[PDB]
This record gives sequence, C-alpha cells and structure tokens, in this order.
Amino acid sequence: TYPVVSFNKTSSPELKEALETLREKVILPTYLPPELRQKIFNKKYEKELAHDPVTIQIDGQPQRFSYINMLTDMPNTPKNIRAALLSMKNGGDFANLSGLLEGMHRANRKLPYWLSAQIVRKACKAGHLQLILNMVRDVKRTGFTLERHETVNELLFWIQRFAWKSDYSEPETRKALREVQEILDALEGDERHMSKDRKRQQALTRFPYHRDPQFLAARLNLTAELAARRATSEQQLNSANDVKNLVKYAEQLVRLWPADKALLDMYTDEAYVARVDLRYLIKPQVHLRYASFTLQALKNAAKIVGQLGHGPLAAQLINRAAAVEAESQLAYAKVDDGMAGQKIYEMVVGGKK
Amino acid sequence: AAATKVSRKMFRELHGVVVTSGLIDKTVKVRVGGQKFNKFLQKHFDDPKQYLVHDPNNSLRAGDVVAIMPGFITSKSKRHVVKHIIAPAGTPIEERPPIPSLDELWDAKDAAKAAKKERKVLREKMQAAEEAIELAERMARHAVREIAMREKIISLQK
Amino acid sequence: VLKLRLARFGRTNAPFYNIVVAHARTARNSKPLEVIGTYDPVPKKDTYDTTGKLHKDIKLDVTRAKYWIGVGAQPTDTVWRLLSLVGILDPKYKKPQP
Amino acid sequence: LPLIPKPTPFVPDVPTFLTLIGRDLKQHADKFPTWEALFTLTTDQLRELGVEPPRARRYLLRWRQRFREGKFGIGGDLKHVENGVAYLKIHEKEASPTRTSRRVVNVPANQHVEEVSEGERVKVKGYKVKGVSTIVGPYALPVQKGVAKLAVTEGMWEDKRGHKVDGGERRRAEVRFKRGVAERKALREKMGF
Amino acid sequence: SAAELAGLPPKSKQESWRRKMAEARRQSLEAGLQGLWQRKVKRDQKQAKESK
RNA sequence: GAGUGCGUGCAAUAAGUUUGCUUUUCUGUUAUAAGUAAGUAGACAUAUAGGUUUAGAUGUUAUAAUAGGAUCCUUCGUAUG
RNA sequence: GUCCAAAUACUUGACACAUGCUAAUCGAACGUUUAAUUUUGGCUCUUAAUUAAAAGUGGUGUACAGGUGAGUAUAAUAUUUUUUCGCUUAACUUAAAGUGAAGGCAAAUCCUUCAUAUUGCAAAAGGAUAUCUAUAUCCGCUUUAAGAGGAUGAGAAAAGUUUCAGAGAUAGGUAGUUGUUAAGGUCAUGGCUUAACAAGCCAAUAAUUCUCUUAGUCGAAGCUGAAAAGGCUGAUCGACCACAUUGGGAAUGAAAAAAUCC
Ligand SMILES: [K+]
Ligand SMILES: [K+]
Ligand SMILES: [Mg+2]
Ligand SMILES: [Mg+2]
Ligand SMILES: [Mg+2]
Ligand SMILES: [Mg+2]
Ligand SMILES: [Mg+2]
Ligand SMILES: [Mg+2]
Ligand SMILES: [Mg+2]
Ligand SMILES: [Mg+2]
Ligand SMILES: [Mg+2]
Ligand SMILES: [Mg+2]
Repeated sequence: TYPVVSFNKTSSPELKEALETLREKVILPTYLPPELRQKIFNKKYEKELAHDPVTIQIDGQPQRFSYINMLTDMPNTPKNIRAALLSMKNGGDFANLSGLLEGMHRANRKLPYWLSAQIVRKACKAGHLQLILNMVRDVKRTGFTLERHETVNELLFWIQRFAWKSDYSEPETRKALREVQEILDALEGDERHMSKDRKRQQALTRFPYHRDPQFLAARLNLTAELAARRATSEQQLNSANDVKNLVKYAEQLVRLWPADKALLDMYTDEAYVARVDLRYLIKPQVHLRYASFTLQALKNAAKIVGQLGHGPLAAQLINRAAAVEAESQLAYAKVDDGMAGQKIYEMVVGGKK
Repeated sequence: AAATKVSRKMFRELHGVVVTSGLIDKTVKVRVGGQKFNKFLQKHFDDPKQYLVHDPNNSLRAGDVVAIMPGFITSKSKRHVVKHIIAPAGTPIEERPPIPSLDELWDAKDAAKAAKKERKVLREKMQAAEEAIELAERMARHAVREIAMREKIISLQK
Repeated sequence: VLKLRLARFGRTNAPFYNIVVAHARTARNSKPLEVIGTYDPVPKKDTYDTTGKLHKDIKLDVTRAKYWIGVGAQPTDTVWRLLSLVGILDPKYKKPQP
Repeated sequence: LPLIPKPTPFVPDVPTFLTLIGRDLKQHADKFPTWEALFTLTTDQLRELGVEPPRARRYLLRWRQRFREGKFGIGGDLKHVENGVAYLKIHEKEASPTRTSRRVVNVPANQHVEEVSEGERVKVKGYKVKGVSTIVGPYALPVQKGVAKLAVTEGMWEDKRGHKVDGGERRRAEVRFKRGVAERKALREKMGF
Repeated sequence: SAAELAGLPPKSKQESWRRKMAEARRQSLEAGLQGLWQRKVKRDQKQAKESK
C-alpha cells in the first residue's frame, strides 16, 4: 500500500543514529510476515539465522535480519524518539515524523499520551505547521490521533498564532480559518480520532471536542478578525457572509459556555483532578497560553456584534470575557518571570510584542 | 429417590431337565421343551432348547427336574433362574442347600446396588473436597501477593 | 425441516397435486411422512349449474395440518395461501389498495 | 381495470423507464407509442410487438406492476429532477446543543438548502450522510463538498443476472488449464519460436 | 413473550408479524392435539366396543 | 505351448497410518526468575516543559515441571518383482 | 400403414467420447485492485474520499436432485409386538438471558487469545435503517430450557418372525473366549472394562472355514394361473443396497448421507 518507511535526510549525526536504530530493529521487522517474525526473537533459530539471514525486498537490494535479543538488543523506543526529536533543526529534519510515527503505529507501540502534544509544539515553533496538519489528515497511516484534549488545544493555539503573527492578514487568516474547520470536522465525522481516552475526557467535560467552548473560541477569533477589516462586490459578499457566521458562532458559544465561568471552572471539578486529562490548565504558565487568544476573541467579537445592534450577545460575550480576564490576571501575578506563558500573554493581550 | 430398584416382575415357568452340572460355579445347563411351526409343511416340530440357568447355592445335580423362570439377568449368557426343584436326582431335596426365593435374590441386587451408590457419593464428595482445597490454596498465595502489593500503594496516598 | 408442500401427480396437461408432509431436502415425489390431502388446480363446474360459477376441489385434513404447523412445519407459498383461506394462518400476500 | 400511474419526475417518459431497468430492454422503446401503452398492453400484445425473449417480457411486466404500487428504485422519490439529473445536498439541524442531524435532501441545483421550504425539501430515501460533509449512497457522484448528483444510468434499477465467473464450479479447472495451454503457445511458439 | 404478558404493544412492524405467527402456531397446536386426541378416543372405543 | 479383470506367500512401496527405550516444536495451565525490550502500576521534579525513579498486582520475557496438539522416525501399507 | 391422445422408449460393451449445458448464491460480512468524479498538499507528482464494474476473501449449499446395476450370496449387535429408557452443541418452531477487550492478514460475521457467563469448568460478531428543533428498531451471533425431527445407544427385558442362490470340500470353533468373587463403568443391562481363581462355552445331522459358478435385493410393482406360504421377471412407479475410469485412503461436519479431497 504505502512505501516503506525511510529516513534519508539528517543534518546531524546523532539524528541518523537514533532513527537508524529504531528503523532497522523496531520498524523494519514489522514488514515481515507473522511466521518469519517469530524467528528473529528466538534462540533455537539463532544458529540457523547466521547461516541464512532472512531477506526482504526493500526498494531493490534485499535486507538482512539476524538474531535479536529481545531483552538486550532491542532499543528503548521512548528515549530514542526523544533524542531524535530534540535533534531537529531543519525542514527535512521534521519531515521524518510522518515516517517515524507511521513505524510505531505498525509496531503497536503505545506511545505516551502527551507525546502528540509535544511534537506539535516543537514542530510548530519552527514554521512547519503543515507537516503536523498533513499527519493529522493522514491519520490512517501515521496514527496521529487527536485523542488528548491538550493536543487539540495546542494545535489550535499555534494555528491562531500563525495568523496573529502577520497582524491577521486576510490571505493567511482565510487559510487559517480553513484549518480550524478542517479539525472540527475531523473530530466530529472521522472515527480514527475516537478512543477510550477521549471518551473519558468527554465525560469529564460534558462537551465533545467539536462542541467544546475552548476550541470553538478559536473559530470565533479568526471569524471576528475577518469582519473587522470589512463591515469589489465579490469581496463584499464574503464580508456579509462572514457576519452571518460571526452572529451564528457567537450565539452558539454563549449557549454552551455557561454564565460567568472561566477556563478552570467551565469543566466539572473532577476533570482537573486526574493528571492524564485536563490538568495542564492548573499551572499558570499553561493557562495564560490558551487563555490569551480565547480572551481576545470575546472582546473582539463583543465589539463587532455590538455595532450590528445585538444587545444580548454583547452583554453575554462581555460576561465571559470579564470572568476569563479576571482569572487570567490572577495567573499573571504568579507566573515566574521568563516563562513562555507570561511572554505570550504579554505580547497578545498586552499588545507590546 | 436416588436408588433404582429392580423390576421385580414375575415371568413364565418352564419345566426342564438338568443336563450338566458341577462344571462351573452357580450354573447348570437345563433342557426345556419347545415347538416350532413349519410354514411350508404346516407341521409342528419339536424344538428343544438348552439354557444356562443360574444356580445360586449350587443345589442342583445333573439329572433332576427343575422349574426355571426367564428374565433374571446375572451374566452375558445367563438369563434364567431356578424357581424350585420338581424331582431330585440322587439325594432328596432336604439334603441340599435351600434354593433362595426370587425375592431374596432380588433383594441382594438392590442392597448391592444401593451400597454401590453410597460409595460413589462419598468418592465424588471426597474428590471434590480434595480438589476444592487445592483450588483454595492457589487463592491463598494469590490473595497474599495482591494484598501485599495493593496495600503498599494505599499507604503512599494518605 | 418439515414442510407442507404439493407433490405433482398426473399426466401431461392433467395436473393433480398431493399435499404431503416431507423433509425439505428430499425428492418432490418421494414417499412422504404423511399425506394431508389433495389439491386440483383446474377449476371444475357444478354439473347442473348454468350460472357459470367455478370451484376448486380440495380435500384437506385441517386437524392433522394444524398439529404440524404448531411444531414448526413450514408450508410453501402455494400451501400457505390455501391455509389462509381456511383461516389457519394470515395471508402472506395482499392486493395493494392504492 | 389496468389503472395507469402518473409519471414521476425522475421517470418522465418511457425511454427513461426502460433504460433504468436495463436488461437491454431499450430496443423496444419505439414499440410503445405513448406512456399509457406500456401500462395498457397485455402479455399477448407484448408477444406480437416483438418483445422477446420471454425473460425480457416477463421481466418488464414485473417492473410494470412494481411501478403501479410505488415500489420505485433508487431515485424514485426525487422531485427536483432536471433533464435526467438531480442534485443532493446536506440539510443540517440541531437535535441538541451538542449534536447535529444531517439529512440528504433534494433541492434545485441553483438554490441553497436553507432557501427552501419544508414542502419543497424532500428527504431522499436510501442516501445517508457519513461524516460532516460526505454523501454516501448508490449512484451518488460528488460535485462539491456536500453536493452529489444522480445521472440516469442504464441498468440503474435492474436485477443483475448472476454470471458464472469462469465456466462455473464444475468446469473451473478445465477452462483455466485449457486457457493456460493457449497462453504458453503464444509465449513460446508464436513469439518465442 | 414477556413483553406480550405485560400488555406492551409491538415494537415495530416485524414484531407484529412474529406475534401473529407465533399465536397462529399456538392455537394450531392446541386444536391439533385436542382434535387428534378425540379421534384416538373415538377410535379406541369402537374397537373395544366392537371387540367386546 | 499361450494367456489371465482370480486367490495367495515373500520382497517392495505413494497417500494414509498403530505404538513410543524416537527428532524437533507450539500452546496451556503450575511454580519460580528477570524488570534491560515491551506493557501495566505508583513516587518526585521540571516548563515553548513533559524528565528522573522504584515496583510486579493483570499481562510480557526466561527456566522448570506437567497436559495437549502438530512435525521427524518407527510399524502396517496400492503399484511393482 | 389414415389420423389423434396418453403412457413407455440402449434389455447388448460399468465400451470410447467432439460441442453446449446439469450448483450456485449473498455488496445489508469484507476489504483489494482498475477506471472515471470530487478533494488536499506541493508546484503532471501526491493525500483523503465517493461511485461503478472485475477478480477474490468469507457464510451457506454442492450430504439434496438426477444416473447406472459393475461388484455384491445373506440368520444378522437383522427384525417386529408390548414394557421401560438413553443420546441429539447444525437447521426448523416457542421463550429467556448475554452480545464486552486485544492481536495476525489488504480487511472482515476469517484466523488466535482474553474478561464475564447459578458455586467452577465452559461462550459470542458484528452489520444495517429511522426519529430529534442521543434514542428506538431491523437482520444476526453465543449460551440455556423445551417441542418437533433424527441417518440416534451395542439400548434393555419378554415372547415371536425372517421360503438363508447352485455345486464341492472341511470336525472342530471360541481365548475376555464361558462362569464365579470383588470393583469400576452405565439411566439400566451386558468381560462393557480390570484383578484373582475355575476350565469352561458353542457345535456334532457342517457350528466354523474354504474354492468355484451366477446374481443388484424387495413389493398384487409388471406378466401369468381356477387355485397352492402359486410361478416368472426384478423395465418405467416406490423402498433398500452399491458404485461414479480401476485400485489404495483420510479429514471436515450435528450427521459422509459427496459427481468433493489426497
Ligand atoms: K510383506
Ligand atoms: K449389479
Ligand atoms: Mg516396508
Ligand atoms: Mg526497561
Ligand atoms: Mg502386491
Ligand atoms: Mg446399460
Ligand atoms: Mg446424492
Ligand atoms: Mg461487541
Ligand atoms: Mg406374548
Ligand atoms: Mg466380548
Ligand atoms: Mg452382475
Ligand atoms: Mg432397478
């Protein structure tokens, strides 16, 4: 079906070593049939393998497989992945994740729940948002499921930042608004993103990921940054069409989001307890991270919706903003000087850069 | 309720003559009279038959006339029993071990059969109690490891 | 699978059916378990009747057929209709009114 | 006695009806001068017109009687058909504050779903929405995100006659082996030598 | 069925069919058995009566 | 002298095949051993972070005993002489 | 030798066979490919899909139906009548309960295993269609209790029946073989099984074994006689047995009951 996983672009020598180890001992054996794979991990066939090593046609020249001590020879997959991931400072360095995560999916390697949230951060802080979105769309091969509530909260954050980067320019904002809709449709329609872990996180929040106020505020942010610019017939039709979504999403978020409830109180009190689900929000450094854009969204949406003559929505949106702004200020007095949280919030809400 | 008593049904009585005796314990060959009808010749022919009759107390000598009854199964080839002696041969009837009545013979089967079930119920219970103690011992070694490992965690949370 | 079905007997252009109780996977005209009744497809006409009506002669043992139906016997389409007319079962097909 | 059913938008004329049931029945389209001749002609009259073999005739009488009862095939309900083509669109709703009920409706190609009334917004039976924007259903070619169309294809409603794959179960081996001897000849004799 | 002894209506179209068919097999067995039993009794009496 | 769709003895023998003082091998429980590969648990800390660290309760790997099933050989065994 | 209807129609070489046909079916079990159609990403190449055809993987059925009479010489764990019983996880009826979790193949209702299933052994599989401004059905799957059916257990006991080809030779056959004691097994009975003793059991007119010749068996089924427990045949009809070029074999399955398979 798909081409054999391969890594042929490495800037550093440590990167290649980490991948070649995982590739030739954890990924390559998965391309073998079931029978021949129960031989490499046996001692009774060690002597036979040395005489006739197994071969597999991998892009021409066949491969070779000798005895592999399951306990000793096998490498630590989590550690290596971390080493390989940390040593990535190039476009081609991050292009190997599609193959790396694909190999682990073939080996049935239960990866850390938080790994998906980490790969999104490091890969997005270098300018490779597409590589992550390409894997999220190609979830049948890479296995980049949107299981964790954090991963979706980390993905939408960078999506907005890339649009907020260039002062919410219409060309990128239009493209960025498509990425959010691409995800909200995947979480809802696609089934590959649904797992037992996600069911537990939805039962604790009582909101499905596609109807979660925290994630629905990102779509209302870009939608509010489009009507602002305009509120040339072809472009005038888009503006009038963006005002309908704004009023629609503005009236859809107010219903879900209760009255005067901040981020740390929106969900049930039993969601923040467990560390495997929705505990990152507790820390002040991480709350301001996902509370900056969502806060500015309400402020920017309450204004425009107020110019069109919608009293109720104005007060409603301001209600949430007032409750979120207060909580945000609280965490701003505890975040240690130098943390990314304090910086991001200061540059977005503080308008200082 | 758990014991199956014998049928204890009476059957026809046949008068025969002991042919052989003393060759095997509690068994004699008696010769009875019969008749078979030839359909082609429309004529009855004498069809005498010889069976192996069960002699419980070995009270029959070759030559005497006896009365036998069928339906009493004691062996593979034996389905007849001695009801009484018509005419003795050699010695009087009063000089031979008495012939047990059919009731006495049947009672032996029931008593022997009932005793057999008593042995089974004991063997089944003992075998079950002997296997439930080995299955309860696995729980012991398995329950201590769990409690020894589960309480370790419980103590690191207070 | 006990089945209430028709065994075709007669000559060319003279069909005469015989209601039987036989196992599904058996020859059509093999000796069945029971012969409930007989069926004549060609409709007859009363001897001294000039009106023009027609009828079909069917000799059926209702009592015996009922027992077999109660133990899981599966009558065929043709026999099911006949039983419906007598009122033992509900019609398997009905004319559309619209 | 032989009541005639009014033509349906998806089946305006006879050529369409005969084209949907396939089985190469569009050869006798000219035999029927009007739409009432199809539903008025009898077996004997279909035998003289030239409707043969008997399998095609009995098959037509069946679909005929099946049309009077409104047991239409795929696309029968459709009301907004245009020159043999219809368009499907997704009609979103709100069953709850966190769910959404999507239904495959049939509306004019130009109009929008939200620009139609309840009476003019039919729900095509047999077509379901899988995911947030995919219309899934037999003979549903996609045009845009959330838009599909049904072209009137020959054999739309036909009941395919089972065809033996390769000579059948009894003769499968012979046909394959006998065809394997005709291949090794071209490879060796006609081409090799 | 338990749902039929509690006075509950049929769940759907098919349930109505099964209820009717199963009931047709219930009255067909009762009449069949009782009907055939009378035949036997009526037959045995004739033999005994005519044999005595 | 010629033939033989016949019986039978011996030798031989494909498929198949009784038995185990056979030849490998998988699985199942039972008891141990390991915690490095995996997987499942708990403890501590970090922050554009997600690291350190111990543990076997399910399960994973290793050995032992034991049960069963495939293989190899053995015996019987068409053709054939 | 004018016509019509019905019913019969290789009785011989089970000799050799050209050609087309006699068992397939389900897309509401499952994905694979190929085409178009619509989309992503990068600037034709490349993702994610829909649809339609073509080959398959699966489930069920080819254990029914139809054909032939080569081989086959029988009394046998064969058969009735009454009494008493046993087994049956597939299909057919009625009802109840349960339908969760992983791995392997491209995927699966295919394979492998796990949790739970009155105590403890011992299960399963998912697919499809509607309603609302998640819920309820549909077709299945597993287990359990019964009815029916069954090709079922050596069923058992009592009393009976079964016209068994023709010719020739053979006086021994039987070794758990016959019986007793004890125990197990069984619904029950039976060397059914085992231990220990005893030397029995069947038969003498052929029990038993052997060779030759011939044959599918049977029925008011066909023909025939006034009739005989009539005679002959063993076509079409029904039942039973055997076989599918000849010979030698096993598995699958509820059950070989195949024109299968080796
Ligand atoms: K030999
Ligand atoms: K023959
Ligand atoms: Mg040899
Ligand atoms: Mg380790
Ligand atoms: Mg030989
Ligand atoms: Mg012939
Ligand atoms: Mg057959
Ligand atoms: Mg399930
Ligand atoms: Mg009598
Ligand atoms: Mg014996
Ligand atoms: Mg012959
Ligand atoms: Mg014959």
